[PDB]
Amino acid sequence: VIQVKEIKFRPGTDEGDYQVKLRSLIRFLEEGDKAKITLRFRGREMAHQQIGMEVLNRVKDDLQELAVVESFPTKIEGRQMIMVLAPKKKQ
Repeated sequence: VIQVKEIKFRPGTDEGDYQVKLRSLIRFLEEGDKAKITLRFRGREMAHQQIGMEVLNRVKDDLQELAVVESFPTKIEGRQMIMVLAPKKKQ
């Protein structure tokens, strides 16, 4: 079956650091797992308007090829926000 593995994208994870581990996150998805992004804000229940949805959204948008995301969640639970990412579903 499809497993849950995970990646994180903290703030201060931009292109450099970031898309290196977008490569890591391909890898997760491409094993045939459902790769769960966890944001972990320096922040709160509304940390950001920046932190999350640059990253997350560009992770989707770059990975969009292979993966898509289940939801663009933008409901933070705690000081951290799960964007859930899956294999792109065959219709």
